Amino acid sequence: GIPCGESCVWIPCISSAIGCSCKSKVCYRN
Repeated sequence: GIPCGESCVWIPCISSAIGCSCKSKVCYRN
């Protein structure tokens, strides 16, 4: 539920591997 800080506006988040999901061009985690 909390944004990981990384945005997937054009390119997917690199730190997504920690459990981040792309939402509204922003990667969130829990």
